[PDB]
Amino acid sequence: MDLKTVTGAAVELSDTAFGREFNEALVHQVVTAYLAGGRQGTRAQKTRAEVSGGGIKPWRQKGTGRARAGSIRSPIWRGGGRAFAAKPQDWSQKVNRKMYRGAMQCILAELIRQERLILVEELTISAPKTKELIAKLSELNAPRALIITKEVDENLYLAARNIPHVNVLDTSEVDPVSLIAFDKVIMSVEAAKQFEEAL
Amino acid sequence: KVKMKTKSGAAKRFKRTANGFKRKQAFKSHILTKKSSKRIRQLRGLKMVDKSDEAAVRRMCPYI
Amino acid sequence: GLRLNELSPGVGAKKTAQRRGRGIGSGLGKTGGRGVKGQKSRSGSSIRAGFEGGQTPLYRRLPKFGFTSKMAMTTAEVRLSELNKVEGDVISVATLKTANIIRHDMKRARIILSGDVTKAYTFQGVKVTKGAKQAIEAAGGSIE
Amino acid sequence: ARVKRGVQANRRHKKILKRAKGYYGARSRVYRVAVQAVTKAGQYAYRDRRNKKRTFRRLWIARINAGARLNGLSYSRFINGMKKANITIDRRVLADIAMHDAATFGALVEKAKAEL
RNA sequence: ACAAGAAGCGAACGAGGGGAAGUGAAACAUCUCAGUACCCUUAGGAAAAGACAUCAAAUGAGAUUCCCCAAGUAGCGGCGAGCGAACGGGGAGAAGCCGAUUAAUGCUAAUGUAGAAGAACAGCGUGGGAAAGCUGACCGUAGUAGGUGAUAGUCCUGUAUUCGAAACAUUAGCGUUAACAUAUUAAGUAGGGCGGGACACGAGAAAUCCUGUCUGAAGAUGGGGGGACCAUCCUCCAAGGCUAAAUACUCCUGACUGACCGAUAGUGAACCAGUACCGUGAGGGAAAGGCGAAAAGAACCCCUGUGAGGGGAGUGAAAUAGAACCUGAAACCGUGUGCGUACAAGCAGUAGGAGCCUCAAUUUAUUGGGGUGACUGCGUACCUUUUGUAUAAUGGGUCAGCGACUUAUAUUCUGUAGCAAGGUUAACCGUUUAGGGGAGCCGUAGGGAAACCGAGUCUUAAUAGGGCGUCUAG
Repeated sequence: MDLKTVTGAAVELSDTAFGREFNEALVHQVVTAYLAGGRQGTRAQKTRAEVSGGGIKPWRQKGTGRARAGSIRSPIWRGGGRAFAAKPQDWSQKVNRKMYRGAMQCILAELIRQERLILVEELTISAPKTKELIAKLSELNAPRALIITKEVDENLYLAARNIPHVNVLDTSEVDPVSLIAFDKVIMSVEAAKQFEEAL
Repeated sequence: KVKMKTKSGAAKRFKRTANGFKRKQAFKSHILTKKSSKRIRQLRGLKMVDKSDEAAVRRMCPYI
Repeated sequence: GLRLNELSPGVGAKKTAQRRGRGIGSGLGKTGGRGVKGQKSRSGSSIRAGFEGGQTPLYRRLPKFGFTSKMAMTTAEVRLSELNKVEGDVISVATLKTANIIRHDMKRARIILSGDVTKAYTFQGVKVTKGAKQAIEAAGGSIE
Repeated sequence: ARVKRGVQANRRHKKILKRAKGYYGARSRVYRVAVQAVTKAGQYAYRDRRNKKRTFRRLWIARINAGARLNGLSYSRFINGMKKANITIDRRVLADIAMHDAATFGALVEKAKAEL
């Protein structure tokens, strides 16, 4: 509802997007589906057909006193194919549109509840300097945080591009994992309004 | 993509109802002179597939 | 969420998959629940929908009946409770299509008495049942 | 995610062989023979855990029978005498008195002998 | 008798000429497998197709190709096993022409093929060695790179960033040159008979396309199609040739990535591998990685045959790290110590149990831990398969390593979560897990073969009777 930015100005955010509830089962599924979408799933193994050679019967079925065999590339043999060899596969799941929206509402609401959201009027850097933003985070009491602004600056990107546990994102490229991984979130008032409308 | 195939001949003999399937009765195609007129009358029309047999009909016709 | 550590699936959501042939204690050792020597215990076994072991299957002791009508596949039935998705007051075939009530390839539509309307409508080229007709005009609607 | 089972198999097989120490020949060296020796030992132990209770009562009764017969009656008449005198002393304690304190067992037989 | 080409080889993808069988149908011949494998011909960066003698039947649309739906529907089918559309909707890409050809040459522009610079750390303690510990600094458009004697943004190579080309390919624009091509509306053609083939469509009521054989028009007052066929209506003009993109693929070149492997794995091949080896041949086809940070790879002495091998010395943090070299398991084989064992019959253990030996306490043989096991009782391995196995029924010499319910899609039920009489988008676009995209799907109504009607409906002459439905959660 009514939050206070760093300077002290009064900003009011909708409860439907910033004070909803914590649905852990809902948040877990959306977060874990995002992590499964990070996989590229590129691998394979050879089956019986795929391994080199092994087309002829190694010996006759009866008489030799050995276990019957049909190929030297059997999955029982050393160097043989893999029974159930792996192939490339897709790991991306479907999260329902309302499920993704609801999870982001739950995460942002929970971020406020544990005093991890920081509202600022604006966060701009005069020069593309890492030291300038490192100093601005210190006075903001967030040495490692996730900065969310509208129209991420072309020199604010360079300032944060070297700081270890610090990332600057557009509001339209914020993911559920980023809101949870980082210790704090510095959202501008303008960017908080975007989440108010988009959630 | 790869879809389950309907048994196209089992769909010509079973029709979906609200709570089950319906079907015609047998013994009505030919040699009908020797049958009493009760058989010709009660073998005519629809019955319901038995509870026993409608698991098979569900596997044969997955889309009706 | 709090953290990537304390994110739990909400007990009851996940169930452990069954692995066949992993020892005596697992309950599926040595057979996978397949039983003993038989056709259904073999590697490529299946139930074969439409097979009773040799007697003429049920779908072949009974006769084929009826024919498929092409008209039935282009005639959609419309319910009174679905009309809240229509934009405006006119209820026509083209208007039911833009409301996504009927398929775009449906030629004609029928309005039946299923729910109840909430506003006056004007039906031009759709057939209305006797029960639906009195419910339409009870809300101020008309049929033309 | 290939899983190599060598480490877990090694300590699993070692656990069985450690439990088979002192066995003769292959029963304490090779796992295939030691695993069914360890299982068979556990089966014997489970049955011998019931038989122990069964075997020590035979020992007590025989010791009591010797003690009663040394001075007076037999075991069958001794147990009847203790039962009629409402004496609850168990056969374990009686066999210990008979084998370790003959004066008390002599006095204990008399109480049973006067009761029949 | 003179000039210009071709030849052959080499991945996959295309087009075309031929074309199985195993299998499934619980047999098998129609059918399926499948126009697949294979053989053969031949091209290009793609190929093919492509502008209506096409659909449609709506208010009409407007070439070809590819994707999501339509839909496992309509159909085909020993109507079996199976096979399986199209119309139309949503997208990608859009283009129509009569040379949209090919090959050179010269300018213009941009790449590519070598490169260059590139910040910032010290002290102390431990340590063989510092990058790790403690204290205090610095750079950052450069902080999760690879190394360096252990783990480094500040030691090195690097990274962010800014840039070089004498020369020669490559891409694009303009101009020129020379090779080819440049139809003028289409007769052995459309249609027909016979036999086949292709159409999802197996002759079927079989339209349409192809053609081996035999024939054969009309020719804009005309002709093709609209799934037998006729009439009406609509649509379009074959028998001339072209046409980009969206689509298919990887012998390859670069950059980058991986809940891919890590030496029995991953390529057959991490190593002098298509090798050794086997085969007349086609062909088949292995095994095999690791000293150490640095060879500092052990000068010299001793035993031995100037041998092997070792012991010293030395090097090294380490030498049971010494070259068969990191770690060094098990099977298996020795040596030493303690106990038991040469009068006693068997799945070799188990429950008791004397004695002996050995450690720790304890005021000194009393317990506790460890080893052994005289003697007593009980006791016929395991797996598999069976009515039933110690079975003289199967399998296993042992150890180590590997070895068998998977994956993709469809569907049904259950749980859980979000929304909820609604739920949800797919392909795609997207500055790409967002956002858009509502085509479609499921639910919300059923009855009947169907027309049709609809909380009813079907059967019926019947308003009777009866069948199937009705009075929510997806």
